[PDB]
Parts: sequence; structure tokens; C-alpha cells
Amino acid sequence: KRHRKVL
Amino acid sequence: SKAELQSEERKRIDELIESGKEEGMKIDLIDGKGRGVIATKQFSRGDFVVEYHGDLIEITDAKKREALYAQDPSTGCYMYYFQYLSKTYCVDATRETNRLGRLINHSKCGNCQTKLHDIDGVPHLILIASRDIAAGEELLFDYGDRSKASIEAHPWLKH
Ligand SMILES: Nc1ncnc2c1ncn2[C@@H]1O[C@H](CSCC[C@H](N)C(=O)O)[C@@H](O)[C@H]1O
Repeated sequence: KRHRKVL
Repeated sequence: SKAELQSEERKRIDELIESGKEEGMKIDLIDGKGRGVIATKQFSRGDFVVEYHGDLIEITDAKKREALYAQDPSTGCYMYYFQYLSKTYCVDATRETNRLGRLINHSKCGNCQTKLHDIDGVPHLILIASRDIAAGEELLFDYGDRSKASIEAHPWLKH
């Protein structure tokens, strides 16, 4: 299960 | 004057973006995180640290790529999403390179903050020192993913 990066 | 200073500040940053110069940093191994980036020099509050450099893509390509990445556990999670002029973009740093922004680990209480920096309508994600940074520190910034699905899989997002 992946996470992301978000501004 | 605010004017001249804003100009000087833009020229420093743009110079650094363009050179891809990444001085003052080195890769180390960090217990429980894998690789991370250590400062080898002092940075002052507000200084350009490094660009989050990778492939700048729009939303359709980003979705295509995520679907592909998810089918491989060893890929890792390097996509950095943002909004710019009412559209979603992504800097996808999944590809191994020698660039350092992509190796910086997460903390909600880190020492870098990511900024959107426009160069003629082309957005760049830059990491700026949010405070003075001592040589020997791990560079860290808030990845920003607070979603239940992510913080359950990856509990270190909570910190
Ligand atoms: N605070 C933290 N605690 C644990 N793992 C972390 C972390 N911040 C980042 N990571 C790890 O780093 C990944 C993002 S890519 C950052 C570089 C990575 N550490 C590497 O060696 O390639 C995360 O998915 C997680 O595996």
C-alpha cells in the first residue's frame, strides 16, 4: 500500500 | 527595498535550480528509514537547500504511473503532488538518480519546507530551510500525506 507526498 | 531584495532572492534561487548544484549535503544510512540526507554545512533560515527534482508531469500521466508502481512493492514512494493554476501536477522522483531531494525523509517537525517556485510559468518544488540547520542534521520535511490508508500502512507518517 503506497503513500504519496502532497504540497 | 522589498523590490531589490525580491530580485536578488530570485536570482540566487534560479541560479541554483539551473545549476542543479547540491552542495552541503551527503547520503547516510538512517536506522529504520533507509537512506537519508545529512547536512555537511550550516544552512540559514530561508536558504535554498535543494530542489525536489524529478519528472514534472500532469494528472493523467501521474495516475497511469501510480497504477504501474503499485504492482511492484520494491518501487517505493517518490511522487510529490501539488496544485498550480487550478491544475494538479506531480514531480515524480521514482527513478533512481544522484539527486538528493528525493532521498530526504519525513517528519512533521523537520527543518525544511517545500515551496512552489515559479520560473516563467514552469513550477519547481524547492526545499527551503525552515530554520537554521546544523551540519550533521538529517534534512527532513513534511511529506504531507495524512490519509488514513497511508498512515495505517506507513505509521511513521504520524510523526
Ligand atoms: N520518518 C520516516 N520513518 C521511516 N521511514 C521513512 C521515514 N521517512 C521516510 N521513510 C522511508 O523513505 C521512503 C520515502 S523515499 C526517501 C528515501 C528512502 N529513505 C530511501 O532510502 O530511498 C518511505 O516510504 C519510507 O520507506
